[PDB]
Amino acid sequence: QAGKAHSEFVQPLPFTLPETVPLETLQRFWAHPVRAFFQMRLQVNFRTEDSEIPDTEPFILEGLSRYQINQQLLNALVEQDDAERLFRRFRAAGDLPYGAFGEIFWETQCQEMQQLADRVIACR
Amino acid sequence: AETLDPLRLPLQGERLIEASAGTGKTFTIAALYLRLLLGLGGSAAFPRPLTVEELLVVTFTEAATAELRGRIRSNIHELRIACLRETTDNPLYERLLEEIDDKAQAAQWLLLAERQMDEAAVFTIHGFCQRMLNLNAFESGMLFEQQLIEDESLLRYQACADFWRRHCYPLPREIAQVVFETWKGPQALLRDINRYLQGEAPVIKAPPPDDETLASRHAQIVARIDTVKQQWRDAVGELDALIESSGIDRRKFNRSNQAKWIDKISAWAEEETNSYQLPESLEKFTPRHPLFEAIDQLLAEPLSIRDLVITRALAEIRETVAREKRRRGELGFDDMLSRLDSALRSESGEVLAAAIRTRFPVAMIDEFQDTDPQQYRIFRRIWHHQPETALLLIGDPKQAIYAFRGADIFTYMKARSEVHAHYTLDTNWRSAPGMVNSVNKLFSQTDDAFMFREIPFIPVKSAGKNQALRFVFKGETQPAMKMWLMEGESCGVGDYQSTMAQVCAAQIRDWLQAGQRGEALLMNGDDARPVRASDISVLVRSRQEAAQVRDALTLLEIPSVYLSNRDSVFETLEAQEMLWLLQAVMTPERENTLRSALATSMMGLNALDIETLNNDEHAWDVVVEEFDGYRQIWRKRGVMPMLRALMSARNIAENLLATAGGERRLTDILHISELLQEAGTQLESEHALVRWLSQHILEPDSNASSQQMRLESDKHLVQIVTIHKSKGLEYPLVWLPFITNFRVQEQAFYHDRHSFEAVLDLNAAPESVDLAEAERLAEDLRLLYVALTRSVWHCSLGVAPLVRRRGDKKGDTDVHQSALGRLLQKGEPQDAAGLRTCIEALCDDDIAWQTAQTGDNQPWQVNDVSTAELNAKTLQRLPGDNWRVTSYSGLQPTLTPHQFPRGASPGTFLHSLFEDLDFTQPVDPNWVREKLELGGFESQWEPVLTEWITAVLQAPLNETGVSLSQLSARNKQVEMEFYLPISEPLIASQLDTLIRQFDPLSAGCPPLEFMQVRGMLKGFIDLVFRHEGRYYLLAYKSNWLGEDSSAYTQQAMAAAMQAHRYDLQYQLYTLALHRYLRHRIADYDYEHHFGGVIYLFLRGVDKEHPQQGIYTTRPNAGLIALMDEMFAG
DNA sequence: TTTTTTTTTTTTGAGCGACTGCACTACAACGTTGTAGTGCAGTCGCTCTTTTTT
Repeated sequence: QAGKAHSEFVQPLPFTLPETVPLETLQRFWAHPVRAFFQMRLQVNFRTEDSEIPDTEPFILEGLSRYQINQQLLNALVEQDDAERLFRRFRAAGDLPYGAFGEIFWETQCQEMQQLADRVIACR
Repeated sequence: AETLDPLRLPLQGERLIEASAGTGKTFTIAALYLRLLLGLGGSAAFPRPLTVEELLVVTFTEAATAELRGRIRSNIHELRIACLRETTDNPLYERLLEEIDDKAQAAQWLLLAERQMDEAAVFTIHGFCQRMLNLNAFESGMLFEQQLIEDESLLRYQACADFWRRHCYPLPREIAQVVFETWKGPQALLRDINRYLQGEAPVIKAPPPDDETLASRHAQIVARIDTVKQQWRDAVGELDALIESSGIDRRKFNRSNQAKWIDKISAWAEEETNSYQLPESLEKFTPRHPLFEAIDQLLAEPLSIRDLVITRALAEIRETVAREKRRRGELGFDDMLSRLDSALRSESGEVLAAAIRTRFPVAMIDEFQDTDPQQYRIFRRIWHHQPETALLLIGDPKQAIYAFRGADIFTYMKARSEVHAHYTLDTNWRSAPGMVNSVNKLFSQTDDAFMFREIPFIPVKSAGKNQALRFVFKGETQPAMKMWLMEGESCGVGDYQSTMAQVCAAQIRDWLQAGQRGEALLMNGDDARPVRASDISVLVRSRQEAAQVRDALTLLEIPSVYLSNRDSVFETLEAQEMLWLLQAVMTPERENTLRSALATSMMGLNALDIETLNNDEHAWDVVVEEFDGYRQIWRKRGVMPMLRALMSARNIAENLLATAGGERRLTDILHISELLQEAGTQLESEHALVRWLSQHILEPDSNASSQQMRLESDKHLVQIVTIHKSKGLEYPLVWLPFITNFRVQEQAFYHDRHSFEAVLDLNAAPESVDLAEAERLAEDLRLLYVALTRSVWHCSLGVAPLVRRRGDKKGDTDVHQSALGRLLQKGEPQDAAGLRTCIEALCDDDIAWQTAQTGDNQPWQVNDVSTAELNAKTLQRLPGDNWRVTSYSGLQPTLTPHQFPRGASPGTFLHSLFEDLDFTQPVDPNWVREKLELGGFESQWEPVLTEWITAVLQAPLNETGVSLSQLSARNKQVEMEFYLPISEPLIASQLDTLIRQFDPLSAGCPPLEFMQVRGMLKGFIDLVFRHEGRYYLLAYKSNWLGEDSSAYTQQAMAAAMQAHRYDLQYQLYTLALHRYLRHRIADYDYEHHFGGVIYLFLRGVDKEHPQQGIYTTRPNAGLIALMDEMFAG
């Protein structure tokens, strides 16, 4: 029991503010200040391993895939494009459930994105 | 009922022993085991004494079986000693010795029982079922070898996905809309039916017919809706009912809402305004037309497709799982019970049951509350009413808390109705008499407190030796049960939990603050003990309230442990840190992974250290060099040597032990290292272990080996333990903050009160919901009795007027819906003042109450002490000299033999061909073809190979011209194995000079370097043969890759001997042959008997060249004696 | 048959049930006005146990 304990990670570092600080640096700072202190000052980025391949086809839509589908549907309905063409495009890649359940998911997501677009393109 | 004496129990027929909580059940089992072994009882005894391999003891928990086996072995040894001495120190052993007349035969039987204790028939349920399936496999129909699987959820989810594929994919839109409204996917269906897929399949009340599909039910409901729509369209446009004060005049607008409702029948959900068109609701707010009655008949039953899909899933998924496990040949835990029940269900298996009556004519079944109906059906099939066989069901209906696992109290009620005799244990040896009187006072307020007729409660009696147990405070003697009534009218769930957790933490810190000064004590008679942190234990039921208690207790500087923590070690941050460290070790060239691994909490560096490491290139170079050394250790020695060198060079273990709260992190790191070493031996590649660690991080599945262990044992901690994990344990002081929290069962899965069978009601009938809520309340009362009967000195309760209903102030509270309030309020709904008066009504010397006080003064005092000096011993010398038994290798046209493939396997094939073939007989081509078939070579090579073999056999290898055909079977000896001793350290400089002094081939050949070899030397000589009274040696070398022409002359063979260093091998062969001929033949001379050593190169033997292929050498006859003197000493 | 490099995250609870505000009519007290019951809409708590069998 004759060892030194773990000292604190927080230490006062010397830093001089440069002349030209871009807006992207301020946006990356104010998105996450501790992450911008870690991965840019001391260049420590904790790189996690990628996710494994799932064993079955997607029966439901949740997470990043649902968010990307909603983002592309909102970018399509903001120009008043054909929702059925994007439905066939997402169904041809297998990202949608097979048969009627993918149609029901696309219909409810189209209803939600149309409710959002009726407020978005009202003042565009 | 009657009291149970272990020396007066009649062991005939079926007996039912009800051992209460805290009673000596394991002692009564050991007493009955000794009674069955010695054959005691007189008229109530067994007709014959039985051996150890005839007494069958069945207990569910494996640790309980191991403890019972050890206790029975100790009891057998103690009774053998007491019978040899005719005296003992135990009164039950005294009566056991008084019951027997003979001592020598009993001592011999106890000695034979001690020697046959390893073959005792004390198994579990599944172990006994597997043993009976493997023993009598013919009448049952079981395979001899099968593979048990631990997890069955993967195949169950696969079969559920297959059912959802083959049932939900071809449905049209109008049916798939309702299917999507019922469940989002197969995961919700599996989550619904997972409590019915495992265990015994329940009987569905009113099942659908086998020919009704989803489309027929959909068309039936569509027609039922369309009939009501037609009856609304026909009787529209009229209003004849009287307008009431409750009935507003906007109902015509609701009729307008029903006017736009009838457009298509593509939907499934009707409007709520039909609830306004009910005659039973309009009369309560005059309806004469039957359209309102047809609407009420439509809303009488819910229009749902759910029950048919659930029935098809329960019919398909279990069958697919059983078919897949029959195809793969695997087995499960319940599959042994199902196979034994199906074997006893058959006609021949009854005779198999007679074989079981031949195997064990007795049965003592412990823990009968945890009995499946298949187990009781088996035990009724074997041991119902046959003579000379006894059945002893030792259990407790007040402890049946494993209904979630598969147990059922209705099976115990059927067993109690079937058997005739009942026995109970009166004495309780665990708790103080105050707690015993509190338990007997709380549970005997009303009649049938467990709400069932077949579960009666009896007042237990306390022990005479523990009647002086007192938990004393600074003021006076604290009572046994202290119901802390939380004050207020109505409170929520989280606020009540927070307030009772704060009150419990305040009581814990008051007991610890007064316990360290000698004020709060545990007194046994006159002996006293201060209350440490390990004495107080909080009994919770869920994980969320356990975390609430731990957070409310760690705020007051009180450490607490969670005994029911089953979380995996791979889900913590230390597993990710070890993964980053292994990725930095495997790839130390890229600085990004090394920088991400160095900044972890395992290394423990400041930001200034990381900045100076990024600035200084030489320190990063040293880090990369030491990580390359770690990679070299990891590639040569393994996982744990690399981890130990990393923890010793960086000294991170001492830094984690110096840091407060880092010992649990160090134990997690050590367990992760042990698991990585256990998984690294089964994997060959180095990246495969990293992928396995990342997968086990991504897989939070809980195995028995991959769970978190206890961090420390020396430091006393407050042990939080759930009620199911506290069954059979013992705690001095017990706090129950959330004993009033209850949860209402929603699903309708009950048991019939007459047939005692599992009835699953897929329709929402209120009678099934009430019958399930009654069983839920009985389970909550059994959990209350389990949680109450674990305290020894003092128990504290948290009472509050908890309201599960969403209304805040409704004038009544839901404590009568809980288990504690059913005994406090006598099963009657009351208020908070009524609950307080019911609490204050049952006030005795053991039962008191106090209000909940919110307040904190100071957390605690550490009162640490110094550590004495300690040192480690150091080894003075080397552990061992270089002793190793080694060999010579340790000290170092289109078809032609030149076109033969050169390798080790063809060399060994030609060596085996020359070993197995006889030299006198001519070579047969079909034998060469069969040998090439056995070896696996090409068949076209065979007719050239045999003539080449005869060309080898026709070529003589001697200085006189002696062929191999002249050697008889007694003269030849193939593959002589010799061991040669050497007691001196073999110096290469003293040996190579002695070789070069006499051997002429050592002119070149710079000397090889080898360590000092002391010990034995192995050798395998190919052939030794005598001829005309002279011995000769023959070896085979057949690699010969670099020669295809006739260039293998004596110069090329001498160059090959100098390059491959076969001179030392031939010299050791000459030394071994000289020692062999000296040991075997008396009057032996080296010059007279030995003739020389012949080396036979197989690919160099030609028909026209007799000298090519053979190499004859004779030593100088002076090197052998000096080498023998060197090897001897 | 030869060969070229690359550093950016993003998302995620909703149905059940109560509280209160606003409107709207029904009915009795003083044609009109005050009291009471009901319905629609915005806003807010809450909540989803326990474990071990070779």
